[PDB]
Amino acid sequence: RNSIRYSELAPLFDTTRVYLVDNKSTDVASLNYQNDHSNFLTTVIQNNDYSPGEASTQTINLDDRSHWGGDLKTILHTNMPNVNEFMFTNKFKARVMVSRSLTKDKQVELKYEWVEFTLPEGNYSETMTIDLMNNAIVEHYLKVGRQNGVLESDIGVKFDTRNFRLGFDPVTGLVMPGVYTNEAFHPDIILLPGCGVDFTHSRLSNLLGIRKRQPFQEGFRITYDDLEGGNIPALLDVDAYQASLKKPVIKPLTEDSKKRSYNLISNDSTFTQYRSWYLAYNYGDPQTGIRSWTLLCTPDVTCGSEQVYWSLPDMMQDPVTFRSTSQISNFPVVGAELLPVHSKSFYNDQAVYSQLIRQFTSLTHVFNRFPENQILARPPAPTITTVSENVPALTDHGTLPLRNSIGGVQRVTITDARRRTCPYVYKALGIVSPRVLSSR
Amino acid sequence: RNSIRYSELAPLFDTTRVYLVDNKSTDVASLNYQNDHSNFLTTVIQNNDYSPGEASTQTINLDDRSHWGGDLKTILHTNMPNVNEFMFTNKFKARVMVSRSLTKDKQVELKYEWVEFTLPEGNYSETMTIDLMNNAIVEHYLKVGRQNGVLESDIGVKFDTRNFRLGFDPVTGLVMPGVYTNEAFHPDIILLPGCGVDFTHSRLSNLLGIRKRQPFQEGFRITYDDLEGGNIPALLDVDAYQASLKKPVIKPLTEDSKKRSYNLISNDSTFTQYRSWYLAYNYGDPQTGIRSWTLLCTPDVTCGSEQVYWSLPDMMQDPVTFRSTSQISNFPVVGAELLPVHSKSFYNDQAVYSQLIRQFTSLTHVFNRFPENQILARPPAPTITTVSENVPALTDHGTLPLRNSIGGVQRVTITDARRRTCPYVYKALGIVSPRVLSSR
Amino acid sequence: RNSIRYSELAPLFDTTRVYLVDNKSTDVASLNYQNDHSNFLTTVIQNNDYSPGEASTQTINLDDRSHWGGDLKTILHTNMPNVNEFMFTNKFKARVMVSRSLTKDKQVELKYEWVEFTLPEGNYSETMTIDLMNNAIVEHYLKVGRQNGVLESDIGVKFDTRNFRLGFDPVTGLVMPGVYTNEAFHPDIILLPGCGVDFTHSRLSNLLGIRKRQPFQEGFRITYDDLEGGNIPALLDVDAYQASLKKPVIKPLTEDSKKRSYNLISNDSTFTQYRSWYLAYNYGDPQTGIRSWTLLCTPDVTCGSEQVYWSLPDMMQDPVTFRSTSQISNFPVVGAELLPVHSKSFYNDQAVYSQLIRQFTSLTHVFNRFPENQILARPPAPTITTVSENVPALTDHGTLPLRNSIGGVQRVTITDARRRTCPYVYKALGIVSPRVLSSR
Amino acid sequence: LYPIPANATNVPISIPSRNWAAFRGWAFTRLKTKETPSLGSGYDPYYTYS
Amino acid sequence: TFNPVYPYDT
Amino acid sequence: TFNPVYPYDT
Amino acid sequence: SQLNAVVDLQDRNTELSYQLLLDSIGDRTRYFSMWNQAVDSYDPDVRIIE
Repeated sequence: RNSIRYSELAPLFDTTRVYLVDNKSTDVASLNYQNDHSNFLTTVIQNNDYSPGEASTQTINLDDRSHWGGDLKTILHTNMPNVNEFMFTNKFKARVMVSRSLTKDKQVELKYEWVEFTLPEGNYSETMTIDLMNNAIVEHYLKVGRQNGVLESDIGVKFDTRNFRLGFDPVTGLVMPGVYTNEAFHPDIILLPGCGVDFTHSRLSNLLGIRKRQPFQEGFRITYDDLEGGNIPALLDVDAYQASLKKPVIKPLTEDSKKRSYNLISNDSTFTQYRSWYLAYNYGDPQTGIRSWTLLCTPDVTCGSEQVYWSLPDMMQDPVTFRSTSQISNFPVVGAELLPVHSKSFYNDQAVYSQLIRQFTSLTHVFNRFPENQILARPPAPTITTVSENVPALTDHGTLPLRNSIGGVQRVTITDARRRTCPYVYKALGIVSPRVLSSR
Repeated sequence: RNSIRYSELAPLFDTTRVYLVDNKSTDVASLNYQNDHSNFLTTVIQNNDYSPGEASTQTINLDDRSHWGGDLKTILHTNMPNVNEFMFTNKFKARVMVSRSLTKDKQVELKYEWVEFTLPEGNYSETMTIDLMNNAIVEHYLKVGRQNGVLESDIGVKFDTRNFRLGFDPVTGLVMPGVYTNEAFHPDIILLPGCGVDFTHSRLSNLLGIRKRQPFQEGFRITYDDLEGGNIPALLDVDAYQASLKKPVIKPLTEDSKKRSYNLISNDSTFTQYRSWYLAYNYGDPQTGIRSWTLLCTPDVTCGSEQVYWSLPDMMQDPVTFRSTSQISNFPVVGAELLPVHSKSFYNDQAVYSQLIRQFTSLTHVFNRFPENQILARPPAPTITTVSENVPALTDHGTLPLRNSIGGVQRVTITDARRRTCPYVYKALGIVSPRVLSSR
Repeated sequence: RNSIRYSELAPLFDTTRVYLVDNKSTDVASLNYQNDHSNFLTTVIQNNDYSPGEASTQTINLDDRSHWGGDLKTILHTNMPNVNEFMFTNKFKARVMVSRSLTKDKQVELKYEWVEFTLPEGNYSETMTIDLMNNAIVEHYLKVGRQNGVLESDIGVKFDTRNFRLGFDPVTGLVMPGVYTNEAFHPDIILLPGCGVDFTHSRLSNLLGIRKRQPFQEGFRITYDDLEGGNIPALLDVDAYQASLKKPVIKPLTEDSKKRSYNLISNDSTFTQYRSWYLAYNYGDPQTGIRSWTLLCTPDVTCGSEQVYWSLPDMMQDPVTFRSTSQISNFPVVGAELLPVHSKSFYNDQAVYSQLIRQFTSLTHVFNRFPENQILARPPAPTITTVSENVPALTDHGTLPLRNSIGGVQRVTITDARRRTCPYVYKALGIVSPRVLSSR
Repeated sequence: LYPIPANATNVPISIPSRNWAAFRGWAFTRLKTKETPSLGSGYDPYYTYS
Repeated sequence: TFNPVYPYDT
Repeated sequence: TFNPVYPYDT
Repeated sequence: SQLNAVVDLQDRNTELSYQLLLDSIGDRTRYFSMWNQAVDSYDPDVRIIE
């Protein structure tokens, strides 16, 4: 009526457990080899005698007269890096200045080009991720920039995280303090005329916390031109003003120590040519600015909760509309589950008291190369850093229909959103508990 | 009896799984486009052949002879900012002084007006949120205040967080220490004669931790006049008293460095014209004061746990009393769930040892502009800051009735309390598992 | 129809609870003795009279006319060390230099050999674990190295955690800063010509966060030869260059204080003979380098989520294909569960500001013995340390079939992946609740 | 509607195996992309023709 | 007669 | 005329 | 009934269908103001120069 028979052993009734597990010493040796914990074979047999493979011949038979089903809970555990190549978090296109030249007697010829910089897999934490990006902009300048004109003064594109506009005085037209108040509010990206960044093929966008208000329109390009209204205002010549006590004030600090120009639009304007995203969003025209088509969001280092799909092709019936095949990247799905990664949050009031000390701690100002320029400076570390953290996930799918004849060797397969094994799985295993559902 | 048929594939029995998911490469291209993760279409088909849309023609049929239902668990993930425009946490009305004038020979003409200040989306943490508010009060004074008389001495409205009354001596009538003990207890709002704040259209109220004891009476206005009994007492002239060793004591420090007046009611009284909410609550008349109609509550940065409603118009039967429509903002609801945001709490004994160091860390005293005035000073950072944090929510709704003919394309829709898509959704997807419930 | 009888007590119906517990005062005395919390006996009787053993005679009878089953939830609690012998985290083979000699008139005879170093069980935290390893490399040199030639200058194999390549200038061919920027990015292992490490029999590999892209091919050996492309570049002679202001630059610091050679390949090259894994991975040929067959992963101190299997040989029916035996290491399994260990993550911006202070805190530079050599130096402590932490696990297995005659003494057994009791169990106990499933 | 890139001369179309019972026949033309508003939506941002 | 509203001294 | 792009002074 | 009798497809072409339906049942050459029924045409002498 509801048996469960196996080769030659006492028949069992009503229910039991078949175990899908990678570890088994025997099968690892033989079976999987060129496989990994995301696409492997395993014997469900569990009987000490019998050579695996020869096991493959045997079968667990759930009484034929009834349609069976089984509860499938699984234990999935990864250890995927915040920033890696497979997830698309190690690359990102941006347009920078390539050459600054003296041409055809009087012309200033500026040549800009798009280029894709890559990051060294792993390096978690958001802030640091920013830094690694800024550094990659530089590392490039080091291989092309300088040796083709282009000064530091005109480095296009830099990810910062502050509100260049806190000091700002509605009359002066300047950041009175003479310094862009060094506190971190949200990541944003700053651009110089003519350049900009593109994330079309990168989840890092999600790390900065900047998304399109219309996601499905593939094409994340944020040009200098887009950051309308909201160019970082200029600094008051704190020195002049004070010593001068008319009043100098109108004097908008044009350079800095080591004399770098703050590219001011004209000898008059209080504004600089440096455009900030964060500004355009909440300080620019809400109806036509950038706030119109992009959204200011919480960072999230994981870069985006993605899901993984399970499949047990040789043991569960194929769900409603999937068709059975043998193409690993199209197997039927039997369970979906978010990919095991969380955002742990911490507190480091030590940030920026630490950037200050961190710089001495790290024997180099590698990230802060321009410790004077109020722009190109090293963005403030925000209190509350986030870090992707891997965690085992004791998930639980529902009862799923089973085949009344379970093969000795079952194939287990965890796929990702785009349907492809996921290299970062360290442990995957599931427990199935069959039971009756109705009869034929 | 209980089949589940599809186009031309083997019939399935008893149960299975239909998947509602946004990601699918095909549909994103075609279908949704002008949509977002809170109002999108998706094919439930899952069959590799067939052009989406042409998929739309097909249908999953749950045996007609029985009334089906399906378990609906979903995976929702957002990333909405502590402070943003859509949730109503970036604005807040307050009444400040606009002009101080010398008029009609002997009159002192004070003109006050209401004005709505806005904040720059994002900027989490409660303390900092306070600061951003105080700053907005200022930023306004900078554009209107000064250039119309009104000194700093008479800046109306400032959010602080301390107990101006710890030093207080029941005889002296003064805060003996000569300083308002710089420790943070709870946010409160201080007012000068004639001004005050209004939150009628803002959840920030909930951030300060001040609520009406009768919520539904739309209208949160807290006037200076309301903060009866409980005007910040004055400071002992620590210098005079000591040097003087009658005893000066009665001397209530009238100004401070950079000479700002502490607006004392009269040449006699030990009390200042500055009224504090926090005082009125526990130091004023309990029967008629403010403690009568407002409640001192725990902060909470999220500003208020709000819920979101799901709807699968084309797949579930319409719950008891909802009527079926096509107006996105009235679809039937099938599941309610709190909007994925938590209050992570941290410890920063570094607070106020940090405000002290934070000020040097941040190259500007942007928030502390009046580092002398014991009132207008920068509120102490409280130990234990809170920060809204986004978290994926693996929720689980119950079994819901299904239509016996499931369309190829289903429409998924997550709405909010007021019934409107929620821009801050990054991932939404659900799994439905149909099963029999009775027959016709 | 569905009784539950016991010796001579009123019959019970429908369900109840049998308790499997180690603690019992009586049985501990008699029964188990030479056993431990992972392989013990216990009386299910629970009746105050009756000598255990004599209890063993009695039996709980679940009505014969029906097939019973029981829900089995358990409470498991361990306290296993991050690094211990049983889990294979206290040993690890590496190949180091044994002797440096002056031979047969002009030959420099270098003799290398493999050797297995062990660690002192316990010592959690990842960073520190690294240190303990590096120290073991040394401790060996102290017993063989020096007293056979081999200088410190040529110590093969050292686990570090930084990106020897941040300073690097694409033109100079040197790390301009004159110092390998002292910040921690990921663990990696550095090798000198001729040597290398092997983890074939160790989970520490998983601690460093370096795994094979093809796990099942038993054999983790990472030779110097493998770390192709990606030898730690050399340091700029910061002193020479500066004082010299042609420009010295080309000068790649050959030694350091206490004069140790940085083994530079030749009097010309800017590269040193020191090869770094981390470099080869993301800085070397992606198609043939090491990134081809190894994967950069998140650390994880636990060394690898392993599972444990339960078995109640004398109380549950033997699951589908297991056969009943009496060989403790083959009992049938009735429930699988991950071994109770998590990775708690912390923040210590105090790292490297602490290594700096930690060295004075610890009255010895035991781990930093070579505080000058930019290589052999003590790796930077990474912000965000991990620590294996034991946690009680209130797990829940499903309903499992029962024997209709439960013996007075049941045998409980928790096994591990390889099938062997696990010494680190402090508390194990389960609750079974039988109930009917069908009839005979 | 199947796209014909500028200068393209070959247009291959494929229809995955399906049912053809009651099929009546084919009818066809050629249109200019510029003169064909996109109907897979309530509004076509790229439609600049009247 | 312009208040920068900022304590430049300290 | 070579920019090391590094503030050696400090 | 609250059930929608209307069921459309992106795949259908209502406007065109109506254009063709009109031609089959009458003289598209005639104008009818009520429905803005005035077919698009061109001068034969312009399309083909004689």
